[PDB]
Amino acid sequence: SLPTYRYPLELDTANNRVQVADRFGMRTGTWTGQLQYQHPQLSWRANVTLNLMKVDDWLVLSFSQMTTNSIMADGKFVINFVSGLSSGWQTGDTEPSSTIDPLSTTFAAVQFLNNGQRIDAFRIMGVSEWTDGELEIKNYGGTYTGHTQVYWAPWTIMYPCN
Amino acid sequence: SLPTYRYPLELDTANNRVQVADRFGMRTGTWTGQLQYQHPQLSWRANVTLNLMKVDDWLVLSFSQMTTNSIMADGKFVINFVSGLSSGWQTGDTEPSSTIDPLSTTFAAVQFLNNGQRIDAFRIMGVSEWTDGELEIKNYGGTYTGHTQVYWAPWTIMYPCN
Amino acid sequence: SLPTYRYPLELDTANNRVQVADRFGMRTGTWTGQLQYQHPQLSWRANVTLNLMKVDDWLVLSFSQMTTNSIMADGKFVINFVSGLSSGWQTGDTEPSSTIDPLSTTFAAVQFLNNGQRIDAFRIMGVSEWTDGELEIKNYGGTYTGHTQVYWAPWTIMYPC
Ligand SMILES: [Cl-]
Ligand SMILES: [Cl-]
Ligand SMILES: [Cl-]
Ligand SMILES: [Mg+2]
Ligand SMILES: [Mg+2]
Ligand SMILES: [Mg+2]
Repeated sequence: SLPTYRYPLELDTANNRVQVADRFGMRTGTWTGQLQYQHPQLSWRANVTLNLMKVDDWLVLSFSQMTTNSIMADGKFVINFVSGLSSGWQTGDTEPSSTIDPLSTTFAAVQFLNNGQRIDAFRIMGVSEWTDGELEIKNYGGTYTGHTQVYWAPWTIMYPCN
Repeated sequence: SLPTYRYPLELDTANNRVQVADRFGMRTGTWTGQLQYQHPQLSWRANVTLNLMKVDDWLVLSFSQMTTNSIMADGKFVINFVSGLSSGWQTGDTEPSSTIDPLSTTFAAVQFLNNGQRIDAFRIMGVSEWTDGELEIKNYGGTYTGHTQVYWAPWTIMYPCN
Repeated sequence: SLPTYRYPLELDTANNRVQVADRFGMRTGTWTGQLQYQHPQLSWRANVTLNLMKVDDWLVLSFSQMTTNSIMADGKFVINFVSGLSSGWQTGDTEPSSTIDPLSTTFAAVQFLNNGQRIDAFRIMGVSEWTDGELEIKNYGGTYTGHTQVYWAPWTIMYPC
């Protein structure tokens, strides 16, 4: 008896052809919410919109340029996927497929604004944890100087998500 | 009636076995051309050879070490895939599978040369656009100093390409 | 006559359903051994544990924070997968699927310790070669200062495997 096929595999009945679904290589969405920065001496919330892309067994988060308040030498960022996901996306779709820490690391290019001067620097960001829809991205450090505001260039980060 | 299979799925007729093609996990090539740097105050073309690799639904570009003329604080790099691709590759094979911007970001390690002195720095590069075979990689910034020449360490960048 | 299926494809006989194996999207392991640093003027070995993850046709190496001896402006790191792999993993499972150099590059955030002072900097790391179980990660450079010790923040690197 002929088998059925489980996603990403699918049967195209018009041509009687088994294939990998086109959505598997690319599924887009957006998340609109508040990016939370957390540190014992400083915490804030900034309104952001991220582009999302599921590519095979990976989830890619794409940040456009942003201006945020000042940050400490290290700290953590939290994205709450409980609300804000575009249609077709469920909170569970952002859950990592492993509990290894870090799952992924990337660098974000920033300018620290101090007085009137812009100081180019970097921030190392690690996907560290997911708990009931809340994704934790730890900022371990990077180059630092005293500042009043942060200009973040665009950046992407991805993690295994199946 | 028995179905047919669409790439990356294939039927190995010798053993009557359905499998994912071996080329899906790795398909190599090269691109030989001129890397274009663009900025309103400074533009140039540098002869380069890139190694390419299609890994699942991703395209990886691999740059070897290079020496280029000086650059501005920000600007853009253009790779014209209209010509220069090795055999088996078509221009269309480099097209991203989404219009999200940035699709991907990476850091390139550089040394800025300022008459004898080598100044270590970084450049953030973002895959930004593809138009009729021309790939645009924006350089948002990074650390900077006045210089006459740039020594680029090797780097890779990848983007969803299905 | 009905075909058979080669991994990652599999037939779930209970439901007569063809699927991609769940392990294909994620297979974990660990490697315990000595990370080797090599340079003509300075060489050392440091005891480390890495987390590994096979994700589709990629292998991800995940480093936790570490403190190592000093390093030169450039040099190379060698991970010997001949021993130390957790159960279910063979040395051959870490072999890259191409000889292109670099296969992948990433940045590691560090602090260079110069007797009391911590200097934030970066290191560019490239997956460069694999020879009989020995993976070579070249450190092309990055920002640098004279130092006595290195504090490395956690980092991941991956390559087609
Ligand atoms: Cl859900
Ligand atoms: Cl074409
Ligand atoms: Cl083996
Ligand atoms: Mg402030
Ligand atoms: Mg010049
Ligand atoms: Mg020492």
